[PDB]
Amino acid sequence: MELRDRIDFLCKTILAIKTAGRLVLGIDGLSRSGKTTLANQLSQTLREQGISVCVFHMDDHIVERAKRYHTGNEEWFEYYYLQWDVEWLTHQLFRQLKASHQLTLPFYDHETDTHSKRTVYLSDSDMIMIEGVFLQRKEWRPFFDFVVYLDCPNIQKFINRYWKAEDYYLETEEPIKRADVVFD
Ligand SMILES: [Ca+2]
Repeated sequence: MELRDRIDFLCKTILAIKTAGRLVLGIDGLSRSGKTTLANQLSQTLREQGISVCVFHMDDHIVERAKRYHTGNEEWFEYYYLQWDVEWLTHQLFRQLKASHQLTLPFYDHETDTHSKRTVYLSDSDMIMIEGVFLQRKEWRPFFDFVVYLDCPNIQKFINRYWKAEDYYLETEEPIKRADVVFD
C-alpha cells in the first residue's frame, strides 16, 4: 500500500548500515505508536533477506505493579523512572548485547502481575532488535548502533501518567533529534 513501502524502505536503510559483529537496532516510540507491530514486521522482512534477527520487547521487562503503582510519587515519575529497573537492565541486557551467547531474564506477565525466567539466545544473530518506550535514555543509548524513532500524532489519569512522562522524555532526551531515522 504505502506503509508497506515505508517498511521496505526502512529495511533497505538497515541493510545499508556498516556492520562490525552484531548490529543492535532500536525502535523507539511512545505508547501505542505501533512500535511492536513495526518491529515484528521489520524483523520478519529482514529474515527473508537472509538476516538472523533476535527481538526484545521492553514491555516484557517491567517491574511488578507494587513497584510502579501507588508508590506515592506522581504517575509520570513512576512510569518513566520506576517502571523499568534501568540499572539492572543496563547490566543484564544492554551491556550484554554485543558478546553474550544467551540471556536469562524475568519476563513480566501483565495479567498475573508475576515474572518468570525465560531464556533468549543471541548466539549467531546478525542483528538484535529492541523496541519500546524511552529507549534513548542516557544509560541505554551507547549500546544501540541504529535507532528509529516512530513519530505519531479517566482522561486525567492518562495525562498524569502517559502524557507527562512523554513530555518529560521529549524535553530531557530529545529522542526525535537523537534518532538516526525518524519514521513519520
Ligand atoms: Ca542461530
